[PDB]
Amino acid sequence: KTAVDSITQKKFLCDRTLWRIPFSSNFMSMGALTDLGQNLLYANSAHALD
Amino acid sequence: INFASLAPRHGSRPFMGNWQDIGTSNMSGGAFSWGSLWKAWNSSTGQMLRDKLKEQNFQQKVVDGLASGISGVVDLAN
Amino acid sequence: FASLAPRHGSRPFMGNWQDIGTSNMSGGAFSWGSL
Amino acid sequence: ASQLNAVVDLQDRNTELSYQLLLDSIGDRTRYFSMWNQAVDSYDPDVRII
Amino acid sequence: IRVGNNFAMEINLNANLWRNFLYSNIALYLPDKLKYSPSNVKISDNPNTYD
Repeated sequence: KTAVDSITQKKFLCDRTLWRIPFSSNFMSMGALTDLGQNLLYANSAHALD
Repeated sequence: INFASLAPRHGSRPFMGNWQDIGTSNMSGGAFSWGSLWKAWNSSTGQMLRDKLKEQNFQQKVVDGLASGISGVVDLAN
Repeated sequence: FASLAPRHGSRPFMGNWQDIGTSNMSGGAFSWGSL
Repeated sequence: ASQLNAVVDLQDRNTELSYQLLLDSIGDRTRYFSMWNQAVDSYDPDVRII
Repeated sequence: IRVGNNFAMEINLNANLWRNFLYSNIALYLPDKLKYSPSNVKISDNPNTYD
């Protein structure tokens, strides 16, 4: 009945895991060799990543 | 040049496994079956022991080596 | 044929011919999957 | 019709044990079925193995 | 009014629980050769009885 005013904190834990960002068109796992991996621009050229 | 004689015989018929089974697995997109399904502050004793027994044993559906058990229905946990 | 089968389609639902079975403790098993 | 018995029970078989192993093989004894007293004997591992 | 701390007594809890559990569930099942016979109490001469 005499509770004091409050403020909420949210956090999450995820251990024993690796974040993944697949290099695929729709992020799905449509196979080992993703279509973007076979995309001709990435296949017949050079690029720089930042 | 026929290697059928090397295989176990299931009765007048060699036990030739499926040719479509040669391994392939990688980081993502490769999943295999048989998943990780699973001073007492609390004295209940009972369910506790029972639970420990459960913890040491197993159950699933593609465990179809041999037989499922009599009358039937086809179910999940594929 | 058989009309005594559950029909999940116009086509009947029938299992494999080879369905009749055995296991002896033996290890005369220790054999593989349904797949 | 004919008094010939159809059960020829030697004393070399151990039918109880065979049924126990068959029950283990087909199903999983960990579950309990009160109809046939299907309650496999077991021990607390922290008692057997200290 | 109490001067100084209050009177109190100490006991280890987890040790006591563990000791009870161990003593019962192991000691009461050792082979009878390690066990002995009590004093001033009648006991069955048959080793196979519950008594």
